[PDB]
Amino acid sequence: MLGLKTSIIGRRVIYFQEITSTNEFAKTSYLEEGTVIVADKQTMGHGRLNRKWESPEGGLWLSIVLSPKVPQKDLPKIVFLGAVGVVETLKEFSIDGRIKWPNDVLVNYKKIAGVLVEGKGDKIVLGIGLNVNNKVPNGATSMKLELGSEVPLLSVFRSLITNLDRLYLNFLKNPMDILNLVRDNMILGVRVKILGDGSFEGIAEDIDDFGRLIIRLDSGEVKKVIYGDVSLRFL
Amino acid sequence: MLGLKTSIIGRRVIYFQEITSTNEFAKTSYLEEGTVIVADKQTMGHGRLNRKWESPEGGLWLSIVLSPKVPQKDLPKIVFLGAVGVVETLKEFSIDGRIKWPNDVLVNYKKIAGVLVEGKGDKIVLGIGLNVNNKVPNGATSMKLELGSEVPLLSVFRSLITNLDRLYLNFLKNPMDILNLVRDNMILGVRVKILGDGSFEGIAEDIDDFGRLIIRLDSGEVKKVIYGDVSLRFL
Ligand SMILES: Nc1ncnc2c1ncn2[C@@H]1O[C@H](COP(=O)(O)OP(=O)(O)OP(=O)(O)O)[C@@H](O)[C@H]1O
Ligand SMILES: Nc1ncnc2c1ncn2[C@@H]1O[C@H](COP(=O)(O)OP(=O)(O)OP(=O)(O)O)[C@@H](O)[C@H]1O
Repeated sequence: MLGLKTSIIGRRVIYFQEITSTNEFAKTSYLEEGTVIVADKQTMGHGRLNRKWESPEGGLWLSIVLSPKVPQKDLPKIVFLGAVGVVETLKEFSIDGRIKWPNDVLVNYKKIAGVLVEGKGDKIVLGIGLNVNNKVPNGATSMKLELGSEVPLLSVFRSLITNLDRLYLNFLKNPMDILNLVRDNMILGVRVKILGDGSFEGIAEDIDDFGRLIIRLDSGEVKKVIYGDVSLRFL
Repeated sequence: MLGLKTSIIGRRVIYFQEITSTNEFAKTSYLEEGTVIVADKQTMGHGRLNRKWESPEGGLWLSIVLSPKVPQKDLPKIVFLGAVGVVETLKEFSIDGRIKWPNDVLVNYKKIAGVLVEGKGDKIVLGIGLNVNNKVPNGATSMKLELGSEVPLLSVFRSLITNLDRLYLNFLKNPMDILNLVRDNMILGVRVKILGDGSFEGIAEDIDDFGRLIIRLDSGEVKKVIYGDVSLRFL
């Protein structure tokens, strides 16, 4: 009854009034590629760092089952598809979402959405949490808070699914195209701190042909940050 | 993201852009009670009397999984919950649908909805096909045709699910109530013919405590028709 017109993402949609985690359900269940898992609220959702993620009613909490048949070298770019998809949807609603490498979207440096990719073998789950009309923790923001008014959750869902489906299909054909889109919507040219095994600071210059974040340390040294267990902090 | 507030029916909804049959998927898949299977269109929909049911885009095609903890005798009345739910929804949209015993809803004698109940194992599958904005076979009708304008399909879904959830919760406690609702919304006091072997005709007087159609033949003989494979015609 939704009348979705997408090619792969959204061929099927499983909606829950409530769920522990859409990502966990997507990973565990036998589901066909393109299947979207969405819930009014998650009781046990986590972030990329495996930290607690608030998923109250009013927000958009979903996961997409994907099985891309692309080189293993491009696989780390799936997170970007999610982030760019959100940015585009936000632009449609006249909200200036900007990407914080590698998985966050911020509005005025306030977190409005987070993306989490998980995948054992051939099955890849693209998780997305977007604050729409829900209350948010300090520092974060939402579409409602930004526009000063409620936003039809379903409209945001329809918009996002449409963008993700387009970005995904093109990605299967042109895996590099996403990098340009990320580049144009990513927070760059400012100082950041990299928190991994220890830490270092520098200018976030750009992302390379592998999606790695390029940081220029004050000594002139250039480091390439591969996304995994690493945290980025703006100074 | 749908924000359904129902208690059982609609706790989970599985949507398909295309499917062979919602009832079939609902019969063969392990699904928790109250799960709703819905699709933009069915490629192999079928009816109460095994006639191919046309399910083009624009219509409301769904199946609901139930496992009513009620006495055996009551199990057969599930079809009426569907019929009445449709009638209540139609009324909300300013349409007067009347029940053609035992599973169809008509508007000015034109078929607008069909209910099909199947029970694989101990779970019951309530199938409902409602013509909203889709093209319909000659002689049939739709909410669009009745109202003269497109009808927000999701709005009809939300309304029907709300009514069915309420009707089902009461049925679990007071399984006899549904009969009264059917009586008050069914086509009675008119001549009908029961097709098949032993075919006969008479006046459709009422339905009894088992939901059997009570027919008075001209001889004065009274026959009670079970709602199984029965094929009925208005004269
Ligand atoms: N609804 C929400 N909106 C925005 N931020 C949230 C929300 N719920 C939780 N958070 C914060 O976002 C984090 C989400 O997961 P995670 O920490 O893994 O993200 P990250 O981008 O890798 O790290 P960071 O939060 O430091 O940017 C939580 O640790 C929490 O501090
Ligand atoms: N979407 C639809 N809207 C209206 N009528 C339909 C639709 N799809 C199929 N039909 C027709 O409606 C008929 C009625 O339902 P069914 O197939 O379950 O058996 P039936 O014996 O014809 O029932 P009835 O006595 O109520 O007409 C079908 O036989 C078919 O000709």
